[PDB]
Amino acid sequence: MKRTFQPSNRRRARNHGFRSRMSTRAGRSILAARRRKGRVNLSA
Amino acid sequence: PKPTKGPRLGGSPAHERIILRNLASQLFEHGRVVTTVTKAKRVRPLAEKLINRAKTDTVANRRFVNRTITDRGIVHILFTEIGPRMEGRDGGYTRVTRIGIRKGDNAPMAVIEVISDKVA
Amino acid sequence: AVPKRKMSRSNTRHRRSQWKTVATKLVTCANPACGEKHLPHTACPSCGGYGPRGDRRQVVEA
Amino acid sequence: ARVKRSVNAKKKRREVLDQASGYRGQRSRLYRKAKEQTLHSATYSFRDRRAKKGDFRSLWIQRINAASRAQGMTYNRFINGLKNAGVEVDRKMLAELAVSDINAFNSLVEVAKASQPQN
Amino acid sequence: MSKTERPSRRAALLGDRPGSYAIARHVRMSASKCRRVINLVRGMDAVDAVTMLKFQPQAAAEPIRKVIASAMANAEQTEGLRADDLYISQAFVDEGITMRRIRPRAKGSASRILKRSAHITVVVEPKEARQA
RNA sequence: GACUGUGUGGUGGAGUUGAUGCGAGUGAGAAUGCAGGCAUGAGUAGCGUGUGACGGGUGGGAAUCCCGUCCGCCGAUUAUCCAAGGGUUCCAGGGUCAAGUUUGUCUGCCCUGGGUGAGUCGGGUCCUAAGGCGAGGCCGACAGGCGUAGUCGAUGGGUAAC
RNA sequence: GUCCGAACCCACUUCAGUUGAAAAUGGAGGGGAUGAGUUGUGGAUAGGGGUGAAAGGCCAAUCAAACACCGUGAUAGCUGG
RNA sequence: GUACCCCGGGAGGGGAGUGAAAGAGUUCCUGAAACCGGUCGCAUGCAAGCCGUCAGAGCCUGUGUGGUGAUGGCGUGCCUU
Ligand SMILES: [Mg+2]
Ligand SMILES: [Mg+2]
Ligand SMILES: [Mg+2]
Ligand SMILES: [Mg+2]
Ligand SMILES: [Mg+2]
Ligand SMILES: [Mg+2]
Ligand SMILES: [Mg+2]
Ligand SMILES: [Mg+2]
Ligand SMILES: [Mg+2]
Ligand SMILES: [Mg+2]
Ligand SMILES: [Mg+2]
Ligand SMILES: [Mg+2]
Ligand SMILES: [Mg+2]
Ligand SMILES: [Mg+2]
Ligand SMILES: [Mg+2]
Ligand SMILES: [Mg+2]
Ligand SMILES: [Mg+2]
Ligand SMILES: [Mg+2]
Ligand SMILES: [Mg+2]
Ligand SMILES: [Mg+2]
Ligand SMILES: [Mg+2]
Ligand SMILES: [Mg+2]
Ligand SMILES: [Mg+2]
Ligand SMILES: [Mg+2]
Ligand SMILES: [Mg+2]
Ligand SMILES: [Mg+2]
Ligand SMILES: [Mg+2]
Ligand SMILES: [Mg+2]
Ligand SMILES: [Mg+2]
Ligand SMILES: [Mg+2]
Ligand SMILES: [Mg+2]
Ligand SMILES: [Mg+2]
Ligand SMILES: [Mg+2]
Ligand SMILES: [Mg+2]
Ligand SMILES: [Mg+2]
Ligand SMILES: [Mg+2]
Ligand SMILES: [Mg+2]
Ligand SMILES: [Mg+2]
Ligand SMILES: [Mg+2]
Ligand SMILES: [Mg+2]
Ligand SMILES: [Mg+2]
Ligand SMILES: [Mg+2]
Ligand SMILES: [Zn+2]
Repeated sequence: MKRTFQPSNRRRARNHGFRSRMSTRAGRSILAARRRKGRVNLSA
Repeated sequence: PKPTKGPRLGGSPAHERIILRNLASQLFEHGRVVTTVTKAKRVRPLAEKLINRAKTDTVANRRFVNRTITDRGIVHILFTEIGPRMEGRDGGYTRVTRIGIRKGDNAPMAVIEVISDKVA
Repeated sequence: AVPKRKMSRSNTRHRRSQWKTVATKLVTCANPACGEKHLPHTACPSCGGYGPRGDRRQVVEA
Repeated sequence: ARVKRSVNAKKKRREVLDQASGYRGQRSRLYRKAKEQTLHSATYSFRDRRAKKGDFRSLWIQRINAASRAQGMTYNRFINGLKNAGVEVDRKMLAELAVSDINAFNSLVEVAKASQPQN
Repeated sequence: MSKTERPSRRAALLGDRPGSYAIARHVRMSASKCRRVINLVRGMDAVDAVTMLKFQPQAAAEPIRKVIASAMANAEQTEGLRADDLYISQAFVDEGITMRRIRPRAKGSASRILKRSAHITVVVEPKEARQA
């Protein structure tokens, strides 16, 4: 059947990309928190 | 000849019909065939009927044999080489010999061959 | 259904010991020049032959 | 001061599994099953140590009865006669006589017979 | 400790008796399926055993046969014994490393698959030791 | 009694005994307890729609690899080519621990090396839709909301090869 | 917003499946099939909120108030140890 | 960090070598229990068994103590609640 994950790289980058996170203070704090934890991937 | 009572070869009676025809044709083409015990023992009667028909050489007989077989090289072999070989033989044109088992599935194998020596 | 209890070692071994085979019997080749074991009513693997000592025939070229 | 339990813990397990060293199945292999069975074994053995007295007395009484009935006396009359005669040999030694020294037992039967009320 | 004769496989399987042995370790076959053939082969004459295992339909007959042959070869090299006067004195199968695997079942479930192994040990001796 | 010998071995290979005090992460059989390992069911159920047969080869080993011949099957698709998505799976050679619901000498697996070439094809370098962002600005305790001038944004317009 | 009927969309009945081939399907039929049709690409609405030809339906496989983290080791006159 | 030789396609093993030690051989210190087996002793195919306990022959062993144990009596698990 049709499943929940239908991949689109354009939509993924628009939704979770670095610039989307930088666009708002919540996303900037998410990037700061992922830096604090030490993730090698800060965003999509 | 006689039907086979139990479940047929190949998962369907049509496929067994085809398998037995092909196996008899291959036995006539090569003279001997390694074909597992049950297939050899099941194709012995049909092949013997075909050889008995091929013993007498007429156009109607060749057409009737060509109903089976359907390969005219095999019909030529059967009416030119195998058929004349059994002029004095009243039946028993083939023999089956057990050969061992297959490694992959333990299937008991056998060799069915057409009798190679003249009766006389 | 589903097993109600763990089967005891005695009963498990009672049933499991009956999962067994038999040894293959084997017969000596009637050919004097082969003398190797083969299955009864089966052509010899070593010489490819069949029949009694008097009237041998070749079944496999192996 | 973090302590590891194994060194102290295995002692009672070894003890219990040694006490269960003839049991059938899980009772001789697993500490929990062996512990349950040793609880039952201790209860049984304490009870049977007390019941042994009655069991052996019953056996002695049966043997004394059998040996005194061959002399035409019932066990109750034999015991009453030995009580009246004053011979305080207990049923253990009376049964030992009845098996090993039957002539001494028969003489004791005569002693008991002569000491009956006869009334 | 400071005692002589450190334990060895030969001292436990033979113990100064003439003969030899072989072990095939980590045979990628279950111990029970190997035992189904080892029970047939135990106590038999070694040459009869290898010829019979040449015809045994089971898949475990090919590993065990090799082990027997190796044992025979060892006895032909450290003891001077011939292959035709050897008999399989002892034979056993122990368990090896069992790999864990996952087979996906229905409804998002995964069932466990155990890939078992076996160590096969065969000890051969001269036929004169059968009654001694 | 919890337990224990300063008896006596085996294994082991670097710590630890007794007296008296001091401090505890100090004792487990159970919490549909947590982690690991291993049983029972059991050599049991299943091995995911189906048509294969034979001849020869390779090889330690072949129903399951390669070649050939018969036969069968799909054919508005079991064909061919793209988008999205994947990312080297592609090709050649070597391999058979693991993976492949069996075997495997085989492989979309492993290892080594190689392979993708545009003025014109699809995108950018051109254009805008929805929508987004948005100099100033207006609104809002703060945080922020909206929006002008603009600037992006194809799923469309334009643009030269067979 | 005609009729019969493929592709396509749906899901009425039945059988099977129920540790499935499948965390909703398969076989056989069945409804719509030029329309209030269906579908690709991108986009907008976000949790006491969205959206709803309205079933408390749907909002990433359990929605009469999603999910994640935090208050937090919530509290439980209850069960268990 | 196992030269060399033997069986094997390999894996593995057997000889040998290094090492104080290889049953320290790379799954490598020690190497418990569950669990899986080979061997030996006893018992076991007329028997109703919470699997024990007491009484008790016989056999093996006798390292004059230990293993098993026919047969008789008694005997309805553990925890929580
Ligand atoms: Mg019929
Ligand atoms: Mg079938
Ligand atoms: Mg038909
Ligand atoms: Mg039963
Ligand atoms: Mg009393
Ligand atoms: Mg799934
Ligand atoms: Mg102290
Ligand atoms: Mg504690
Ligand atoms: Mg515990
Ligand atoms: Mg537990
Ligand atoms: Mg099992
Ligand atoms: Mg079976
Ligand atoms: Mg069953
Ligand atoms: Mg069955
Ligand atoms: Mg089955
Ligand atoms: Mg082909
Ligand atoms: Mg067709
Ligand atoms: Mg690419
Ligand atoms: Mg590569
Ligand atoms: Mg890859
Ligand atoms: Mg490739
Ligand atoms: Mg390749
Ligand atoms: Mg495989
Ligand atoms: Mg290959
Ligand atoms: Mg615009
Ligand atoms: Mg501004
Ligand atoms: Mg643009
Ligand atoms: Mg475009
Ligand atoms: Mg209409
Ligand atoms: Mg209509
Ligand atoms: Mg609907
Ligand atoms: Mg969006
Ligand atoms: Mg309602
Ligand atoms: Mg949902
Ligand atoms: Mg709710
Ligand atoms: Mg609420
Ligand atoms: Mg609070
Ligand atoms: Mg060296
Ligand atoms: Mg050691
Ligand atoms: Mg170790
Ligand atoms: Mg009896
Ligand atoms: Mg009764
Ligand atoms: Zn022969």
